[PDB]
Amino acid sequence: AAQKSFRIKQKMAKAKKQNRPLPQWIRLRTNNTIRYNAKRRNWRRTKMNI
Amino acid sequence: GKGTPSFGKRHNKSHTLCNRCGRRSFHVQKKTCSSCGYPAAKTRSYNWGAKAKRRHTTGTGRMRYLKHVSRRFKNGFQTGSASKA
Amino acid sequence: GRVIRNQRKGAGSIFTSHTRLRQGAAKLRTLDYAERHGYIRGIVKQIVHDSGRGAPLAKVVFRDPYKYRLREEIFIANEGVHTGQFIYAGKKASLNVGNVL
Amino acid sequence: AGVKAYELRTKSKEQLASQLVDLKKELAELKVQKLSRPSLPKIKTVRKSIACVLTVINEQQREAVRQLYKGKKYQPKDLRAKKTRALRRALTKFEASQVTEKQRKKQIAFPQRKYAIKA
Amino acid sequence: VFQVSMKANKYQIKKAVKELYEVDVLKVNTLVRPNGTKKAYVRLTADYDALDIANRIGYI
RNA sequence: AGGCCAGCACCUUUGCUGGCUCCGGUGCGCUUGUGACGGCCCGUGAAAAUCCACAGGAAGGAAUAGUUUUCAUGCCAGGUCG
RNA sequence: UCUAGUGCAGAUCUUGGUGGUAGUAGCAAAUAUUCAAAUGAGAACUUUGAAGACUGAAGUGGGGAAAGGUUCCACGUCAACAGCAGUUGGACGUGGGUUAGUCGAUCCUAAGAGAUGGGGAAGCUCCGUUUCAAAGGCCUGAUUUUAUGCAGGCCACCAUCGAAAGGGAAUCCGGUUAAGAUUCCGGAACCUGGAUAUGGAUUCUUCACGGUAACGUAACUGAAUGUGGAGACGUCGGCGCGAGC
RNA sequence: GGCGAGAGACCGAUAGCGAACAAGUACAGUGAUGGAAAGAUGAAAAGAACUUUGAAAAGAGAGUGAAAAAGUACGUGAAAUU
RNA sequence: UUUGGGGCCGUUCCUUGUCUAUGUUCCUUGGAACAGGACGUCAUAGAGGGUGAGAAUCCCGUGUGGCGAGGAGUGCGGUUC
RNA sequence: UUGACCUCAAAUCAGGUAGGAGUACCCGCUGAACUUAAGCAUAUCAAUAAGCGGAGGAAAAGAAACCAACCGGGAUUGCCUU
RNA sequence: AAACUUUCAACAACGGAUCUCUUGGUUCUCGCAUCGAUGAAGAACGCAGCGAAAUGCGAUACGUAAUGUGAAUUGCAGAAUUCCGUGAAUCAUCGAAUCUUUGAACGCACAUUGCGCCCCUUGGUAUUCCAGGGGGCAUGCCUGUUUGAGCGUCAUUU
Repeated sequence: AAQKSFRIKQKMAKAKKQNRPLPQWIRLRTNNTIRYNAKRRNWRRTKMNI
Repeated sequence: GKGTPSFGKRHNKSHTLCNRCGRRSFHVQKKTCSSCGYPAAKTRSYNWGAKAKRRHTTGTGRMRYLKHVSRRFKNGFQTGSASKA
Repeated sequence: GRVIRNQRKGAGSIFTSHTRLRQGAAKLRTLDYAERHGYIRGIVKQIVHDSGRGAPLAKVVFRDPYKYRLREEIFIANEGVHTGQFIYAGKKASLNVGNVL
Repeated sequence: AGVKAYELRTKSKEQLASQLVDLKKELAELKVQKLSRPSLPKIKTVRKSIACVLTVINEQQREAVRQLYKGKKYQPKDLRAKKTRALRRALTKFEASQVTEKQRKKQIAFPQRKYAIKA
Repeated sequence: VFQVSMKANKYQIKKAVKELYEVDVLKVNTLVRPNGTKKAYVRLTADYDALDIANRIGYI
């Protein structure tokens, strides 16, 4: 909520920095087996449980 | 209305995060984690919770010191430094 | 079969007494030296209602003989006692109502 | 490019502090140049040079303190031997080679003679 | 407007600015950017000019 | 300041200039706060921090100079997290 | 020749996949939409304008707590989602954004939880929270080898946690942004803590005067200790008064 | 179990450790706990220049390649079903 | 009748570096020859892996011995006080 | 009076030490039931699982308050066997 | 007769079996004994010129130093003096260091990035107030030191 705690805000910031796609140069590298991100997280679908 | 509307009434966290395990198991009104046993000294484990041990045991982390322990035993726990042959 | 009400009543999480508004425990003055060799005067300052208790209480006030101090006590009021009333406690005290002979 | 630990070791303490502050100012300049620019690795060279400088300084101080506490017991708990808890809590070869004079006599008088068996 | 360690406070920021930039600073308002960082709005006296010292630093 | 209006200006940053901004009345009205009373109780309706005052009289001090900073004024700072 | 995890139609078998049903049931609560223009490849639904209607202040309004986490705002943008559509979107992509001495937390304690001392328990741990305990720190200084001892003196509660709705030190107007503001800008105030100088006041009757009195004042010594008040308080009724409407 | 080495009449991606892959992962649940799926282009990206239709996606040509009957919906490519 | 302690060089153990032979000759097919064929070499090395398809002989290695480096160390062989 | 002793205490006194983890094996405590008995209560499952305490590279044990009854043997553990 | 239904085949589809592979698993054997208050196992948050994760790492942050090899890393960009050399490198090895906040977690606490005490030092005209920096304060127990307490108790005083 608005009146929140710093731990919550810390985890939220980390989540926000996670919530974005792959880099395409990583898609370009050698021996690469990654096509997409699968740790992707959207507030509508799944909650953090914190 | 034991189901749906009561789930609507459901909004106050019984559990929150713990500072020893980080799992959201810290019962606030008891002041205990349901997974690590905080604020107890020991770590909570059971030999019926074999999977739990396997999940929370040694090697699932960085082992910031313990890998180097075996390297150092190999080299015999040596002090000092090299000599520039 | 279950454990029944009269047996749950002894652990008493909910059966404990509701002890908020109670002004204190209504005990007599302690039996030190003045009471057991002479007498001592205090004053009923205020009668009040104790919660859970049908008998009122009387905030009496004494003096400490050992220090400049005003140890206040709580007495259960008898019929006739009133405010501003001198209470004599002790052995050679006089036999009137409110005294602690 | 960058810096070199051996010539730093030749240099002195205050020289190293001046080198350090110079590098730090340069790194701040580089970070503003970085927000202006797309890419900059010179900042990484700077990072590792600062790290080596601080390392050298630490080693100089620790060596000073070692040769200060030299040849006496009760040196501190970061200049002592790290080996392991159990080995530190273990006996010494002295304390383990200690014997009763009784067993010393029995040894000296009757030790395991080296014999052989053909004739 | 600066980006700042989470371990820092306004006294530290004020002194650090006075040192690094040879200015005097009126007041300091800080917040935590939800990317996890700290941000500082730092107001000087009317003597100095923030534009001057910023295009001195080399950003603008 | 803000609000209501009028006028004159311009690719334009755009404004610029003027006036008015007043005096009242009522009420079982609505909401709310409050004051003094009344009624109810085998129900009489938290605590602590904190603050103040008073009793008391340890002590400390004036004269070519002292005493006071609960009067006024003046100076500095006021963190952490949201 | 040897050796087996050796041959499936079934086990309401397991896993995965696929069908007919079937372009079917159905997409029907919440009074209701229409005309034109613009954009765009494309408009029943996007945007604007015009009209008609609704919620009708116990509202489909405006702000918040819990919770949620960046959905907020903008630019681009429609492969998937928005059970039709889609040029739009709480979607996709890239960024930006939350400024406090005065608002809260922090402090206080409530119900209560919970160490210590001690006692039980094979033991994890249990009881208990002032207890059968040697349970501490507060002030003036005194010296001027000198920092802080010694001189004294004082007191004995005797952890800690526990409320973002209880108690509680103190901030208001106007303006401002794409999105923030009792926080930022301008202006005008207050409080706490700590320093300190002048003025003022008072005094040779050494620590103020006036008032019958209620009591008044710009101030106008006062330690230890102790007493008292505020904090500190239900509910309903009608009456009065005030503010806003 | 830990660390390091070697081997097999073992399993060969619905098998074998739950995990041959960013697996104790995503994900669910208040929580204890639960707990997946998912390997293969080609020797080499040479991953399709250029033209044309289309709003575009894509198509048809072209071309690479030994092979596009290898086009990241990629080895082969069964059946059900179409 | 019999005795102790230190040094050194070796040796032992551990860790570990490096050196240690032999065809890429001809023909056919194929995108590529590691395939087929002919001719040869080494072998105390034909174990395994790799490289454009079954590679002893192209590469790393294997086998054989060698030459070192740093540690443990009294297990003992010689020497020295 | 001054100085010892005994016992009990305090110091952010000098130095150290234990705590927790992992736990395959090891030493101990504690302690079931499903089950089998064609039922079931003793019994069996089992002096087991779970729980708790404590170690090492092995642990534990161990130089006989032993076995034996022989023409006597001779710490301990373990394998074959009994 | 078409259409439709069904059947068979060819080609195309859905789908992912079969075949062939394999940095994995499993089982057997051999060998060694090495966590932690000198702060572990684990957790949280954070660090790259351009990364979300994995792996690595800790404000010296995909790493520093030291040693050895001996000129690469690679998706892009950049860098070159770093190439007949105290020297490339996501190299190997690793004996010196750093080691955020936590955690047996140890100043008191904790759903608070909360609240203190001491020492040294700096600034603010300051032993006291404020802030900054550096260093510190857990408990139980052992041995020892110092200061003690108690008619528990001894002697010796005049």
